[PDB]
Amino acid sequence: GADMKALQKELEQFAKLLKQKRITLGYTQADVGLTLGVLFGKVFSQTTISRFEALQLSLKNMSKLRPLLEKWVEEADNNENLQEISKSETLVQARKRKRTS
Amino acid sequence: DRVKRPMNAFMVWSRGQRRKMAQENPKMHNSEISKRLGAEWKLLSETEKRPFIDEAKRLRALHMKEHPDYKYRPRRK
DNA sequence: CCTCATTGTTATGCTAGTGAAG
DNA sequence: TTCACTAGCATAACAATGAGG
Repeated sequence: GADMKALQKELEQFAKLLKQKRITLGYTQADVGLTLGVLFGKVFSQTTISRFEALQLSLKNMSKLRPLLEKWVEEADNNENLQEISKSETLVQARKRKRTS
Repeated sequence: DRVKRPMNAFMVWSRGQRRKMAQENPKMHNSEISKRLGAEWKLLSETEKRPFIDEAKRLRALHMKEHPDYKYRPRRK
């Protein structure tokens, strides 16, 4: 950390971006905690996630979890794109089956 | 004109059902109605709950789209 | 106004557990 | 046997809906 001002500004805007993404992907705070626990092997309670989204955590804990959340959002967005493509594919397949029936 | 918090999947399903149940048998208080609604919801399968959960997700997403600066603020007792 | 009654999401008050200084 | 922080565990608040205190 060069200075706490710019770093904490970047972190508090990253927190809003994180909340925005988790909302547009449909995860509850407990869901993010459970998935972080499952793909990194360390449990995270909904409480710590709420505190993170409220910038109510030690700056060291904020920066300690920021990379974890970045990997989590990468995997979540991959899963969302996968599900979206698969749903459209099955819809085209249903069109084929229904018109060909 | 105050912003209300978005409703989860249960509230969506219950809001759909209790209107029908009030039209069905009036003079029935929403207390017994809500007891019966929760008892019924507990018995539904995930296949049956899926669309209302997805509707609640869409509702929260649209809520943040409408009110980007919303923050749930209760009043502790 | 208010209370009820429900499940689910979110904020937070109260703990036990951890060091640090004297 | 003192103070500051840390992280869950719990549980209240509040969304809907309207009848009747």
